[PDB]
Amino acid sequence: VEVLEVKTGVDSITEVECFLTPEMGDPDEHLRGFSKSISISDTFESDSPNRDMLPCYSVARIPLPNLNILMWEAVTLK
Amino acid sequence: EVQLVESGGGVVQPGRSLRLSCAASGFTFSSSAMHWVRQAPGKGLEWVAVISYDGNNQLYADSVKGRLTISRDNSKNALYLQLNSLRTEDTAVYFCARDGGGYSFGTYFFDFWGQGTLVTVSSASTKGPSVFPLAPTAALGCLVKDYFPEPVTVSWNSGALTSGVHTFPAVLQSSGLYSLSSVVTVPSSSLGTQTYICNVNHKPSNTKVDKKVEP
Repeated sequence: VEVLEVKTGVDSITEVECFLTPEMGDPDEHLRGFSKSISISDTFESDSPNRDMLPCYSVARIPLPNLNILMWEAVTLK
Repeated sequence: EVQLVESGGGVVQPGRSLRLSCAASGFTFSSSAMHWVRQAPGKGLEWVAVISYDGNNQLYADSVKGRLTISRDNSKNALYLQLNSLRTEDTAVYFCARDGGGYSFGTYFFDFWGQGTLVTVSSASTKGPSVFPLAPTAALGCLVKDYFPEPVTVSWNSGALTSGVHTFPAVLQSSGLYSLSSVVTVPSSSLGTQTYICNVNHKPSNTKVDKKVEP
């Protein structure tokens, strides 16, 4: 898929702002942002972490204005 | 009033399964982590398992892991314990307990309990007792021996002799059958004039036996 010119104008620019909250375990309804206390398995074989002790990746999929050949290109991040 | 009501204890053969239940009222069940704690007869308390407010996270004592499964249904305000591959030593009063707040930190204490439900793990089959006389203040009695399961009741003279009676709590034998003693202290005078019969009742074997005690 070959890449051609950047549309110019004042209708050619868009900005996306948001927060991604962390997903650490939330082991109870007062501990958003914390995990369950670490428990260590006595062996490798018996290693069995519960979900509320396992931090996970945060992800957000943000809809942008519709374009129909034209795609939104991400340029700068803060 | 916070209340927890247990259900489902009984006798079970070793290797077989059993499922205890606990019904909660008077708090937001879905906001508390929940535990089971057990206590073998005449022994101390041992923590068994904990489950998260959500139902999604369980932890277990080393002593029970792989053979017990704690679970919950928040819609029914119900806590459950599933006993599998059971052992004679798993015999005990099992209590459901609300976690005191410190689930998240690994700091378990128990601010509300239930009655406890007895789980008795025995291979021995239901059996009525043999009653033998303990013949002679002097002292008379009956030996209620080789019965299963608990309990028996013991009266004297069909409820008429009450004073001075001591029915001892049972004992488990090598055999896996219980043996019990009931005695009464009596004036030595009366040992000729007066008859002593112990009424021994074992509803599990569908038994009533009357036995006369005399010198």
